[PDB]
Amino acid sequence: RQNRRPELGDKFSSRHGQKGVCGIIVKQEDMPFNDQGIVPDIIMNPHGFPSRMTVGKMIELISGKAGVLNGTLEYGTCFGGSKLEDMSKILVDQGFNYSGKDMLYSGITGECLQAYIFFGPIYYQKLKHMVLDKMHARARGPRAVLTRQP
Amino acid sequence: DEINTAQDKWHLLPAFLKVKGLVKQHLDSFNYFVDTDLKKIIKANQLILSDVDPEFYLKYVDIRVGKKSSSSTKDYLTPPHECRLRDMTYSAPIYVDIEYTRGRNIIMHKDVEIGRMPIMLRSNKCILYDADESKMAKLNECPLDPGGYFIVNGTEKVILVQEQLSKNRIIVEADEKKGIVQASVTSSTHERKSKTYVITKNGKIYLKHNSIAEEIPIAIVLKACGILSDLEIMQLVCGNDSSYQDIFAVNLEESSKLDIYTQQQALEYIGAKVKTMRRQKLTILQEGIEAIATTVIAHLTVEALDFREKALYIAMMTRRVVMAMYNPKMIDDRDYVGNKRLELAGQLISLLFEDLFKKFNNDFKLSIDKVLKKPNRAMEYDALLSINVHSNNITSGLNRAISTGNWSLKRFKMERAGVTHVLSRLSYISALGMMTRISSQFEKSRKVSGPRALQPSQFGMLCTADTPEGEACGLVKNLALMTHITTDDEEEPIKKLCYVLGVEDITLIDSASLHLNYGVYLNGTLIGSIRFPTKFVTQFRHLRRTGKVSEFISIYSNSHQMAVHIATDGGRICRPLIIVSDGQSRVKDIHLRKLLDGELDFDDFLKLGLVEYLDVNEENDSYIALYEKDIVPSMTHLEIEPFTILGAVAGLIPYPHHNQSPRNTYQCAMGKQAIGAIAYNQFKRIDTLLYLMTYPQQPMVKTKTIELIDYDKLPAGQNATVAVMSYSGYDIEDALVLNKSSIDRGFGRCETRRKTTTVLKRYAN
Amino acid sequence: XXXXXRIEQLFPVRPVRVRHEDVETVKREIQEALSEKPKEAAAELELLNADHQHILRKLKKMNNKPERFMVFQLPTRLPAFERPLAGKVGSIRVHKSGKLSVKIGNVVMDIGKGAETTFLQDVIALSIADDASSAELLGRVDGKIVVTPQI
Amino acid sequence: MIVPVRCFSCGKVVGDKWESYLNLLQEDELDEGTALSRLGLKRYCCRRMILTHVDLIEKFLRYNPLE
Amino acid sequence: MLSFCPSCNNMLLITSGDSGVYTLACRSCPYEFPIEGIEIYDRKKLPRKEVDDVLGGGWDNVDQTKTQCPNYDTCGGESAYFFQLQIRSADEPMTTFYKCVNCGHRWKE
Amino acid sequence: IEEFPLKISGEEESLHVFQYANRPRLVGRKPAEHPFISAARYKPKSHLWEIDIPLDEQAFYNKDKAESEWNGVNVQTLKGVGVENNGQYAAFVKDMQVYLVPIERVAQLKPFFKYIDDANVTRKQENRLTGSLLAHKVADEEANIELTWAEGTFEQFKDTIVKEAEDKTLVALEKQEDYIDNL
Amino acid sequence: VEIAYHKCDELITLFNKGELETQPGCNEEQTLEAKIGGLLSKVREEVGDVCINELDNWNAPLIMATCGSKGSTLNVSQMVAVVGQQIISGNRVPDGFQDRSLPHFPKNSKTPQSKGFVRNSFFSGLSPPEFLFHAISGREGLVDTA
Amino acid sequence: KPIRGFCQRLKGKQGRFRGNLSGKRVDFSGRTVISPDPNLSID
Amino acid sequence: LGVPRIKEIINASKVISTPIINAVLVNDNDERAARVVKGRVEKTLLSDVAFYVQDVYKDNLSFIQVRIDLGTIDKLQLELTIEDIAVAITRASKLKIQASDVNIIGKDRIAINVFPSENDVFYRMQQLRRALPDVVVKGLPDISRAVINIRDDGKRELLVEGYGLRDVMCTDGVIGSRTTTNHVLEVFSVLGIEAARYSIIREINYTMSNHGMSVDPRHIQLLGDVMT
Ligand SMILES: CCC[C@@H](C)[C@H]1CC[C@H]2[C@@H]3[C@H](O)C[C@@H]4C[C@H](O)CC[C@]4(C)[C@H]3C[C@H](O)[C@]12C
Ligand SMILES: [Mg+2]
Ligand SMILES: [Zn+2]
Ligand SMILES: [Zn+2]
Ligand SMILES: [Zn+2]
Repeated sequence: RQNRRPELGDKFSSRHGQKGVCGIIVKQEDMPFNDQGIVPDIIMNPHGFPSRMTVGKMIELISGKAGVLNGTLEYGTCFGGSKLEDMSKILVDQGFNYSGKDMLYSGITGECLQAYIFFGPIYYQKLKHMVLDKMHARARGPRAVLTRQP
Repeated sequence: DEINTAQDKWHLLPAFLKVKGLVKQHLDSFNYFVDTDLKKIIKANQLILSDVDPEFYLKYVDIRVGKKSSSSTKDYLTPPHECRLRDMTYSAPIYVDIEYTRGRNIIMHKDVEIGRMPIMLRSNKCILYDADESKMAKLNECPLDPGGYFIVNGTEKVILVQEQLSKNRIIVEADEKKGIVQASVTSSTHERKSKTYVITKNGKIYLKHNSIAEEIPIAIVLKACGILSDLEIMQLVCGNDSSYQDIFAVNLEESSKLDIYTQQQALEYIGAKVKTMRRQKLTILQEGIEAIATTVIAHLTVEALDFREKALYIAMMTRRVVMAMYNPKMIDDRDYVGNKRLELAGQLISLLFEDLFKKFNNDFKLSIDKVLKKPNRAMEYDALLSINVHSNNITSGLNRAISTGNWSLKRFKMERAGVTHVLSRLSYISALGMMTRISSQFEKSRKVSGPRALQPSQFGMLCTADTPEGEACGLVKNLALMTHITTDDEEEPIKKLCYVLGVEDITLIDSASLHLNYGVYLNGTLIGSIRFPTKFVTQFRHLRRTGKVSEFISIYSNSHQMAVHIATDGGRICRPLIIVSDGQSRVKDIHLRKLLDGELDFDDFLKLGLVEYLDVNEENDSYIALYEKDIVPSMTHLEIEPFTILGAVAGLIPYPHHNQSPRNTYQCAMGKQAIGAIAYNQFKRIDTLLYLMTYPQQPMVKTKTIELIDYDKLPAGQNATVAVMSYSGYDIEDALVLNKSSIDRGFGRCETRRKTTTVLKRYAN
Repeated sequence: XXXXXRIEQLFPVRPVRVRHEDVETVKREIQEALSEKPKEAAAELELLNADHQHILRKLKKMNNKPERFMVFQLPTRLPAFERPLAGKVGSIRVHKSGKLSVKIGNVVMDIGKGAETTFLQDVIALSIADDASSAELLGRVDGKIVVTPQI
Repeated sequence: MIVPVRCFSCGKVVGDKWESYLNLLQEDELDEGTALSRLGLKRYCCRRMILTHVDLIEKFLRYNPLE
Repeated sequence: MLSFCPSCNNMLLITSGDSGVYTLACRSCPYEFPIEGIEIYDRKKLPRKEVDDVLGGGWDNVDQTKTQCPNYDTCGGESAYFFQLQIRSADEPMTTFYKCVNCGHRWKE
Repeated sequence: IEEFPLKISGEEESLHVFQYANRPRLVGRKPAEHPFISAARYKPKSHLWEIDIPLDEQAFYNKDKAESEWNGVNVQTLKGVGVENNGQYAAFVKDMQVYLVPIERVAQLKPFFKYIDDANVTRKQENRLTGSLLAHKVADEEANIELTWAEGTFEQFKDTIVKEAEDKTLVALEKQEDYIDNL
Repeated sequence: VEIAYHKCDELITLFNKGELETQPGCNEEQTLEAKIGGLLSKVREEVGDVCINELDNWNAPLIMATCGSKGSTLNVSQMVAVVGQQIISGNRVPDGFQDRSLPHFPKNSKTPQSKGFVRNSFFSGLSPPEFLFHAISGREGLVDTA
Repeated sequence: KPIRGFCQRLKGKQGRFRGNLSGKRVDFSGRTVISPDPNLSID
Repeated sequence: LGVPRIKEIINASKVISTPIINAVLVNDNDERAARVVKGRVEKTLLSDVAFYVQDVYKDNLSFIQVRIDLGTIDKLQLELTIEDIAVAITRASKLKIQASDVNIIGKDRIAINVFPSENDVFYRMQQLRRALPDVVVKGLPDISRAVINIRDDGKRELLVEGYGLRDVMCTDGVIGSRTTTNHVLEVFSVLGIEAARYSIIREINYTMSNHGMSVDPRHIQLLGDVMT
């Protein structure tokens, strides 16, 4: 057995085809925080959404936030599932913006961010491709007996 | 609150899945094999004789698997996990009853073992059949394992479902700059043959085969089959249509240009051209060799004087070629889902066991003959010792074939590479996706997009997203959630029902008024004609819905080639649907409350005729409502729940109808590389490579499918707190930013597990 | 449609040559032209009614004629009766409001017309005896009646 | 397998509330949300750390080799 | 000619027999027909043709969007035809081809 | 309203139904004709019928090539295998009642050219056998029973039919649902 | 949209009862298709333009499309307003059944919403048939490039 | 006919010319996943 | 116009799919200015003007009669009345069976005589009846069809789909110095090698310009120079 820490280069995905490689690992204090001090685990570029047209991801984030607050798991099924208006009502009954956008502070400068930020839980998954199993390098060594090439 | 049919209709899907698991093609086929096909093969190759010793014979009376007498559930088997650990093979013994004699003419019997048969996981023979939570634990088996695979030499292998083009069905395909060539591959029990029906030139149509020499005119074969009137041909393959008569009558005179013909002369012309008999009994080489060469031209068997059925078969093939000559777009598409059949694991294992049994019988007979070559003391006693020593070849060959996947046979001379595949253990969903997966047929033709495109006809029968991209896109397919593959039921008992219902025998009607009526077909062979085809089909569907005939027998109509078709073979994908009568659904809500209470386990719905199965072809007659609020008073069916368009791996996406389709396909592809829990006994297991998650979490946004496939019990993922934002510039294009101190607290923490095997073997020294 | 160009019984035989666009339409006329006796549900109901009145007229027409014969297609294994086949098996009764039906004794069926046959048909008795083999001629077959059970 | 000691986002110790959550659910029947709020779990990250939990260890322990 | 022999229905032919007679032979049974006093002929109707029409093209009723031509300084294009019918890979997004409704410059994005 | 009691009659009859693939019916409003025939032939164990129809010489005969190729052709020969079909019943109306008699077999008669085959068998001259080959060998080896026609002697069958139908009166025991199980 | 479906109904009923006027290059069967294949395109474009005009200041998809960094106004119109017509091999989706595209539509169907026209947006959620048509159209490019 | 003759040792995508002469395998090389770095200068 | 087109141009295939000839006209008028020159470049019009065909037998003569109606020629403005059809039929008879005699009586009611081994006359009569209405009576027997196109400038020009380049350049009513085809190999046979080089360069620039690919013209120039 071998125990593995999510090194820089490990691949993740979010059930909507938005697979990606971990690019940087930053300390907790250098992370935007809301009024309660919640710090995100993952930050994703908003530029992956408009050209790929994944708004099921957005509805998943809102439904997950509302479900966590309400204490119930939500259903996103094909041609059905939890309605967005219900989730918005549940999210506004608890003092959160109906659209899941929250006023966060910078962790590097401390001051408010000039744009509201889409904040909530998205179910991720770690993929079997790890940079540990891929990093290869050769200087010299074994050669084919026939051609005497590496 | 009351039961609302609009929302409580979907509860039929869990009821269906309870008694018809996702892994049920494999299980059902193997069950049927070990219950019926073994005995059928035994009855086929029963008595092995010898030329010498005229009072001597060997007979197999009965066969069994893992059972000697009628008690105690004999033959304690090594548990599957023990086989998995010890590199053995999960198998059970085959027993036979031997009928052998002596020079004193005595009848003796026994219970003789003739090898080991690999047993499929979770079948009637497997020990895990109907286990409890405790039993599975005692045998170190995870209750959530799918099943439907074999352990051979310590490896888990599965036979994938194989796509095929349907057999015994006329397929008319046109072509440009050439004309029309239509074929019909007829595979009988021991010989298979394609009777190609081509167009050479001049607008005349010939017949082709690998056992005939060159270019038989169709008028000549029709005269050889009893249609010698030379005008009966016209009314047969053209009806009364002038546009067909002139385009066909080019070759109506090729049967007189050589000379005038009678039946015997035409048979002589054909028989001069057949190839050989592989150097055996060449004394038949005359006109009389056509009495068998016309018998061996199609799967239609003629065993008497009259040739009417095969004659009219070739006449209908001629009619289809003439129509396609008149205009294209009368041809059919070979990528249509209703032109393809599915063959399961038991069907292949039947062929493999038949071939091995025949080789074993041949070698047993040669051994007996060699022992009898001595001219003295022919002692038939202890002849079963030779069978007990020699029988290991069948077991060795069975294991070799079912663990290599290379199926090379001799009865059909069929040779295929890559039948079985090693079960994938990378996640809970990876194995479940390995099941219910279908590999494409032959004539791959990767350069063309024909067998690559999605088909509208695969709605609710094959998953619309599960597809591996890369280079096998559209070739590998997966089943939908609510499917059911048919079993070959019968051909004969329902033909009498046809004739009772009103169709006239094919041996009563005339070629003149043949095409003025609707003609019924049974498995693609013309049976007669009927007036009021609508009344015929309505009565037939009522008789099938009330349970008088099989529940998987499909009947429909076709107004282009005026006909009603009836299919009874196996390999046809079905799916349940709700019948709607007079603009009213047949559920009535009360049935749904009764189902919820505990009664009506989805079998009583078919029994009472509230729901029924449909293949692709009967869906053409169907006119189905999506939701209950779309029911116009001209509809035929209503679907039970419209999210089963997707399969099992596709059932993990939340809100799939809000993304673009390539995103759903990408998720289907890479949901199987997610690392998490695998099984409840993943720590008792020892595999080549495992990936495990320390702290897996249930998803916050579920789907109705993950509950049905128990993904919320073995999940592979974690709910991260996410901020969609541009941060640090290290997230530019599909690159993520991970929180240190979320990793420290343990988030995305995994474990790898490999194994090394060593063997200390013995040498001849 | 069109037609490419003891005396009249021996003129050369020409096929029926109807235009491709017309064959569907005339096909509903050819059926009523092969007898010449001396929205797919409404059409079939009308055909059933027309065949009913036709077969009633034929039943009236063949009141007593030596050379006229008819062929009935019945369901194989009709309801076996109790020994008190041979004898009387129900009745073919004309229904009310211009309808026709056949009764076997417990089961009622639908009686219709078969396909139209453009040839001669003869009924013949045969004997295998070696002292004399005969082929007695009785009559010529008029038409075909197909009987189908109904609830 | 077992409930994580801390929370991935905050760091608030939730390892001592799994048993209390189960007891509140079973005895003194309560809504899941009200049970989480009676346990002092107010932030949604800490709430999800206990709501989205599968106790796999109880299923791994049926296969102990020292029975 | 397509006529059939009565009482055998096989086929009728014209024979280069004796004494220069083109009578209607059978070749299957002894049946003959004297042509003398002729009226036989075979009429085959033939659709002639229609006056065909032009193919100017219908750029009207074609998909239109609101973009800017690359060579704006030459032609002022505020609209363009398009189709979203090019998809390289599934992970990668779709591709849209354009053409300038003003000048007719095709390009893709 | 009006009731036609249809009866059932004697089944100990070898009724056969002939069908001619050449001769049509109803050349006009008139129901055609029945041709003059003679010299019928049969073949038990193969049911191979053979019928002879004599041709006419005064109209369309071609005596020259007729005799030159084939020694004599003044009769038409029709072959045909008589197949057994189930459910057929012949009906003739004797009283207002209908009378049903089963058809043992039905044969479809097609033209038979023996003279051409004889021409080959005279000119070209100058082991278990399972299946249709055995049937062909039986049919062409054990052959040629001989028959006599009876054109209009129908004066010994109807009486029996009207008697064999007026001999029993039965009652049914199968129900309406029961028949659905039967058929 | 209901305006453009009534005109399509008129064209269908004309082509059915009588002989619709035939465009030069194409036949009577193709004239109808080539007409409605612009009668729907015009409404798709106008709805898209309306939504783009109503788009807010500080709307991130609009800023990205205006910037040229990611996406386009076509993409955001599909997300917000409507993704109109799914075409494969050059035109609307060919039949997969006898005179039909799916068994949920009446036989002999040529109306929009029966041959690959989606009036829903990704925000709204595709129906089962629109889902399937979009699936086929997406699979086309995948099976082409390889 | 799967035997490897002299001709078969020179042809195809993986023969001498297209596998070992015009295209080889080289020493001093490596391969691993890539990640971004803004503070890394281009070049 | 995709990679199959680039592949054809690059391979220099002698036979391509969809070859198109661009013929520049002299006048601009839809009626009797474009049709009069389109009618000279078309396919087998014998069955297009025959309006029926007859098979006639007699006591000693066997006839095949065609009644070529003149109204259709009066509508489709064609230059052929009687003897052009007769000469075409005799050329076809030389091509297929035999040239003996062709009779013309009135309204182009042509007759054809046959005589020559048994049934040979009947077989030949059947073959003639089947294969008669399939011989070109005007135009080029190497060209599928032509359609008149309305240009963006308003001009009315027709472009031809086939392999008859030199004949089209020679036909009356077209400008022979302005007439081009798809086939670079055709341009090579009739016009020369420099013309083929120009054709290669233009065809590549078109096939890669219609797809939105922006390639410098000098790369394509070098490709053409090397190819030729
Ligand atoms: C309708 C099918 C006809 C087709 C088989 C014939 C008809 C015209 C022929 C071409 C021309 O002669 C001009 C060229 C001459 C060169 O030497 C070889 C190429 C070249 C394109 C020819 C090829 C071929 O021979 C063609 C296409
Ligand atoms: Mg990518
Ligand atoms: Zn927390
Ligand atoms: Zn004849
Ligand atoms: Zn421009």
